[PDB]
Amino acid sequence: FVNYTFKDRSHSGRVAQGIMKLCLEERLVLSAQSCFFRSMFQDVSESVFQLLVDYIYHGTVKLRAEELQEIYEVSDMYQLTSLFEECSRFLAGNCLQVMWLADRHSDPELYTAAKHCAKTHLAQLQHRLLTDIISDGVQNPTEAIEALRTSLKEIGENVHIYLIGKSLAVSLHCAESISVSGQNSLCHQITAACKHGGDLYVVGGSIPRPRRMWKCNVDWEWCAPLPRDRLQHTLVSVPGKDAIYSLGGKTLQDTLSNAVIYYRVGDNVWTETTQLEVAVSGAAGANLNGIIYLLGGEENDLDFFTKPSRLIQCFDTETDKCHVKPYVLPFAGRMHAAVHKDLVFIVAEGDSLVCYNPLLDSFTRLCLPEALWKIASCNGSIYVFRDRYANTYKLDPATSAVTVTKVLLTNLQFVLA
Amino acid sequence: FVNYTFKDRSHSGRVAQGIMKLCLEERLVLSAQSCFFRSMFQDVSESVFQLLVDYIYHGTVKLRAEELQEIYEVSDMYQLTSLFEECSRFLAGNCLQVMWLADRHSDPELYTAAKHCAKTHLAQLQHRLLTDIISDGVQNPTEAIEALRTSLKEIGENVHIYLIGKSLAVSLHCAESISVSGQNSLCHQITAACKHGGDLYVVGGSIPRPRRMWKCNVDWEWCAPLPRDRLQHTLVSVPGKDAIYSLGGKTLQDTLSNAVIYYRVGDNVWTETTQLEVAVSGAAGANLNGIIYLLGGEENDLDFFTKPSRLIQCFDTETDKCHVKPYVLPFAGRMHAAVHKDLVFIVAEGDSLVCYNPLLDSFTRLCLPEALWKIASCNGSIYVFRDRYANTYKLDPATSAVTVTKVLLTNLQFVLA
Amino acid sequence: KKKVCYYYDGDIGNYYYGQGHPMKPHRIRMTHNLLLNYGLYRKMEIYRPHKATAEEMTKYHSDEYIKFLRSIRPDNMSEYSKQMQRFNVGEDCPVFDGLFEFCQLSTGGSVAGAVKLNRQQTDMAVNWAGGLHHAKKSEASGFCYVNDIVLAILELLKYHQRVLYIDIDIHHGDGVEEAFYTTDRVMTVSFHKYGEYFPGTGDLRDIGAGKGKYYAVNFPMRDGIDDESYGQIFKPIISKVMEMYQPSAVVLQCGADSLSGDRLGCFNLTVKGHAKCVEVVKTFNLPLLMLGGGGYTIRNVARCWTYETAVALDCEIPNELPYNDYFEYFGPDFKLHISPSNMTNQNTPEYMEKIKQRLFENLRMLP
Amino acid sequence: KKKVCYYYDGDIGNYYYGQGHPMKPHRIRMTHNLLLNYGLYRKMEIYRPHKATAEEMTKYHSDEYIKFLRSIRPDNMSEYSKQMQRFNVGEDCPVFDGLFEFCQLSTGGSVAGAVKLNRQQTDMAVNWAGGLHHAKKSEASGFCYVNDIVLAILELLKYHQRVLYIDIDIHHGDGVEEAFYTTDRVMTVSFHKYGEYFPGTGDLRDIGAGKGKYYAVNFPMRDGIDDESYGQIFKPIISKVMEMYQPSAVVLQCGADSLSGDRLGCFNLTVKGHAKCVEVVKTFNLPLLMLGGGGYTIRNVARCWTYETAVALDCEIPNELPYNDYFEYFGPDFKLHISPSNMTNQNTPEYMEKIKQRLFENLRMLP
Ligand SMILES: [Zn+2]
Ligand SMILES: [Zn+2]
Repeated sequence: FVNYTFKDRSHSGRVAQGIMKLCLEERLVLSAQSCFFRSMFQDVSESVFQLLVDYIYHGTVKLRAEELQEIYEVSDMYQLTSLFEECSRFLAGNCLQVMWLADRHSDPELYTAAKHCAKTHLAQLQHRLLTDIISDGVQNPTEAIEALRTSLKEIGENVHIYLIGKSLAVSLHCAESISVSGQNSLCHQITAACKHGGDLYVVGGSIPRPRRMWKCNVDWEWCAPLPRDRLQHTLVSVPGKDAIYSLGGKTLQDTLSNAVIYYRVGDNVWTETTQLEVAVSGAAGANLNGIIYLLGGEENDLDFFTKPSRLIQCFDTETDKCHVKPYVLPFAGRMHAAVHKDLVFIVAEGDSLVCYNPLLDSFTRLCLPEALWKIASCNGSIYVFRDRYANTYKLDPATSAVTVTKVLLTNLQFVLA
Repeated sequence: FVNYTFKDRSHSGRVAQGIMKLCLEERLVLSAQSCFFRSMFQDVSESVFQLLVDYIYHGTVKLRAEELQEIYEVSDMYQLTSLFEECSRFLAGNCLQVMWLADRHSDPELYTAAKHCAKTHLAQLQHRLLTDIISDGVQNPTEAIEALRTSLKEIGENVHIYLIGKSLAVSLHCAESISVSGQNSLCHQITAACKHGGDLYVVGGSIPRPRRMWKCNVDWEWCAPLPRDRLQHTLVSVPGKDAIYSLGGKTLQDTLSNAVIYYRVGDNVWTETTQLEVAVSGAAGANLNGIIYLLGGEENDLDFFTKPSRLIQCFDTETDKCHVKPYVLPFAGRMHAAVHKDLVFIVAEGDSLVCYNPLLDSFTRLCLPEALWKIASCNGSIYVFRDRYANTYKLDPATSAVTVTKVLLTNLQFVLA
Repeated sequence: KKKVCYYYDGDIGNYYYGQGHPMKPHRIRMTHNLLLNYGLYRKMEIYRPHKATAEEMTKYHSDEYIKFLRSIRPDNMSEYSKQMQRFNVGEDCPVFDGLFEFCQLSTGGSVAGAVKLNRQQTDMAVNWAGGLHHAKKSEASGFCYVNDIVLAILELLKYHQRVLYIDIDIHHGDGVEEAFYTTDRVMTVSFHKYGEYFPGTGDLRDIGAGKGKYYAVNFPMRDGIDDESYGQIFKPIISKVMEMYQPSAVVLQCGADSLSGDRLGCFNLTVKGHAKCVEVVKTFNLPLLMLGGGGYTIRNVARCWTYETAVALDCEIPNELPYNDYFEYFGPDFKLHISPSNMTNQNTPEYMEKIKQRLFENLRMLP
Repeated sequence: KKKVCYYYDGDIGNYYYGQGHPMKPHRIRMTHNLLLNYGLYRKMEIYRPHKATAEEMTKYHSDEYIKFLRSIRPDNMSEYSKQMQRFNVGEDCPVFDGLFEFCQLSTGGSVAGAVKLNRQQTDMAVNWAGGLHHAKKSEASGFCYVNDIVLAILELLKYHQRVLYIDIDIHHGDGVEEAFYTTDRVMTVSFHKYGEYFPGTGDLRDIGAGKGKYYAVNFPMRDGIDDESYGQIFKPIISKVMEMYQPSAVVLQCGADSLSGDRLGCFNLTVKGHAKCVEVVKTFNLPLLMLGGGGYTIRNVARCWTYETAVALDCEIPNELPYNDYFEYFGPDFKLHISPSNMTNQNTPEYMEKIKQRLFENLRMLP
């Protein structure tokens, strides 16, 4: 009745909407977003500057594939806005040029993605950037160098993609086509699997105690069990923190779970962490920049049963906090995901595929060849596999053209990254 | 990889912060908040205009009691912003003047609050406004009229405040001091009570089946039972929708509940509705403009027990949706609340009292006379009561002065509005 | 035709539960007159439940518990104040005058009615004073002390192999289910409101354990189920259960607290709808024990039980109530039927259909 | 001194569970040698568990279940494929060669050890082949078929009035608790990890029912409890339980799956900490049956059980392991003790203190 502080949470919204309306229908707007304009208040084209001003005032940015270049350059010269971060992440055959672009514009995120691509395809493309490629690793390093010596490394032939079929797991190898180099059988049922750093981790065993975990790569190396018994729990790998996460899951009492646990390869321990806002089961996991996105699955319904979920949950690993997105997925039900650049290529139902960028709120769709697909991303390629044995296809993101690319498994249970 | 929409949720925040910084440290800002400034781009004072511009650019508004007048007038003439709504709600001896102010500025919310105050205190203060007071109701209507005839109504003597003590409930009557006119005993244990529209509703009975509900005013009129068995469930009255809500509660299985149900006086039925985000027990309820605020109580902890909760939950009755506030209460534990104007005077622990305005995010504190208080609001007065038998005090919101004002009950279980 | 047996003693009406008591046993007498006034009494056979001996109660209950209940009178609550916490008697279900005499008759109709029912004496036995199901082996739960249903079922198992127990009520029947949770001799189909309700038990997943693993059927429901939904879920479920189980003697516990307007319950069943269930069970033509439980709103309960008696007699009763002893309670309407309230039915057809499919699936594992 | 009895047969080591089997019974033989190599064998009395008759198993189990288990051989799984679903045998706990012969010995040590323990023959009986607690009355749960613990407890009740059962393990003991959930003759204190764990039972509120209402103590725990916390929660709780209960013969089920580094469990107990509990129970000087359950990481389990045998003998054993038959498994360390892992203890002192207060409160209602 005498003293109180009044904080209007809608002040920013009102002022932004009003500035948008008056400016569009008729220096502060730009200076409030870009430091360089603030300092000043040719390089960019009129068409690109149109989208630049649209982002300055309205913040509505759509891209076509042919403008990323400028959408990078200008967005790193005119401003340090989130536009630059999004365009650079989106940019993350063309590796040799993007290396130079990232080096010249000092981007420590595009540079590593480009070095990865260049090193993986060094054989197919055979100064300081060359040393960085060699130091990172590699498959003809010495031949490429001839075409100093101590600035070289080798990792043999790491498996590009794994896949569990029917019970043996095949270590598929990608050569720039597909190859089958490696094979090992398992005597255990696999509830979940994850590929950490070129190694296969598999969690399962009997259904009432599905905790046994193995590192089969002499195979059958036993690892620390999880303290929970959950089925269809999402298993994700985060080499950034060297941790393997197990989110969600369905308990043996037909009850959904919201618990989250994480493993440590170096310490060989499992540690519990923050719980999920909404319990889900069978959701597809996607690790983007350390943040785990849990997509789809099943959610509680009718107080006793489960319905196909269409929620998106976000687990921030750095802060260890969970929150549910305010928007909804295009579809619901059994789902498969695969991380590519800053996107998740999510596949569900039939002839359905959505490219989802979780930092933002939009889902795109690409036409399939109109045949239960399972997707898997590679160093720079997307491979779609049919649940039942063409058995494999290659998806070109730019043209959406499915091109048929050795399969010895009747069934396809898991297709790891 | 080809097409997606980029929506930056931080565009508004960035632009607002930048405009604030550049403007303060050095027309669009005002025009984006006020239509009248937009139209134009003496009445107000320089001191008031300082807070006006602070609201225009920064949105930081604190008031001292002596400026509401201008904070009303200007905020209704210069703009239709949320400032006018807040000042009018805050304004909602002085009734005869606020009536004229609301009439002249066409406020259909301040006007009814002022008519309520004027009608309640018509005896103590003995053209069209007079007819509105008479039509609303009243205790000497005819005497005041003499000091047309068909434009009058009477409601006898409605009970201002009820209170359950020790088991009989006393119908305390406020006369402009306290009076004791009315008394009725109960044979039942009272889990909760909600004096609704001048009538007493009590829910309880045996603890395993605490559903029995009574309308004792010949007393003991039976009402529709609730379909849930919960203890310390928050009972709230909403005459706006003519509905009595029962939120939260603790089950007989020592488990907290997040279910919400509501009664209908006209239809005499109980209907379930949306659940609460976080289950709480013993939380204090406050109905503000139809939105129910659940404050404090107990929350789950250690997977088996309960800890003093300090959360604020919001149940929007019009949309029937629940959400938890992003901020925290000053204290935690057993709590009591009482709605006054647009504020909630929340009392807990000892020598602690907070005036919390749920539309915003700020809590104030008033010093108590330094003695388990229970608060109760009247037409224009705040009465604090001691849990054990001075037994009653009157709180002046402006001066925070506790002034001692008939009590025949050793104990004080409930103090309804 | 269908021989019917009635059990009733007048004195049961003098067992005052206490001030502010939801449970009012005297309601049954306000029912008995509606049998006489309508004339159903002549066509029927009427008896009174005789005293149930302490030993008889010591068939499912413990000796100590029954001794405690028998030895507690209202004057001497002080001596047994310590034992009033071990047996949950005194607060939620307070002790009153002649409590043991009350259970001498509330239970006396179930065992002595099942005696005639199991033998070749009747196809339908009636006892509106019984219907007490919440009592535990050595504890008083709800408003029950001696579980007449469990005693009657045990007394029935002597003459029959498989016994189906149908619980038409709004409360889950805890005593009967736990008494027969781990046995295949008795399947207990219970139609009840589930959630944060009194019993706390009766989950859809509480399908049984041990040898009686698939011999415990529960149909959870929300508040306000209409007549049509209840009937359409009752007929097929019961038919499927009997087809898969082959019951020999079914025990129907009808609880008038399921009617619309009850002073404790929240269901929306009418008198016609409540009699639809008993007629449905009659279609199968098996021995039918009839226990009348709940019964809190004394007018609706009296009308419902008299109508159920009429259905048991396969007779016709006019809607216009004849001026009775308690007509003042019946009010201006004078009607024998009660119009359903305007409350919403929370049981959507998808929910009902899904639970029915789960129950059918669980029934498919019946050996 | 303290007479100790040992039970072991060599052939138990040939019961191969199956490819990829967490449970490896042969681990006990890798333990037996550590008793002989250390020399504990001479100071001790060593026996072998004799065959457990089918009738003997039909004391807590059903006749049909034991007949099914006895009549299923690996060649003829086809004939009994239908019954493999009613009894939960074949998938999670697959059938293998000589399964019944395996239970002839896993159970043969508990009943025949309790025979000596109840009589005036020993103060401590040991059986590392037993410790099977998840088996149900008529179902195989976990990795158990015949519940040796429940048979031993029943065989003990003949000579003793009150029997305390302590479950030192990471899994809640379902069979024992449900076998004695509704009786006051046996209190089952179970220290176990609770949550979304295998058994699914053992809630803090599962304190009992019926006559044994306050005779079921459970101490839920999270993953990674240290030695100090486990000991500081074990000694006072057990002391208070015995003071309020006066046990006559205690049954300690030690599960080496509670050790740090086990291939299934997630506790952080060391060998010293695990022997601290057995020594604590020894301080009270009551008959102590010792059932060795779990035991999945065969090295840690072998070392722990040999150390527990040493504690039972009140002897000293050097840390440096002598070159044994399976030294290659023990690896370069050669140490008899295992260093605890670096995992976090989720059991904060406030949580532990609160649960201890709840357990004390529940114990105060003991008649
Ligand atoms: Zn009932
Ligand atoms: Zn174990």
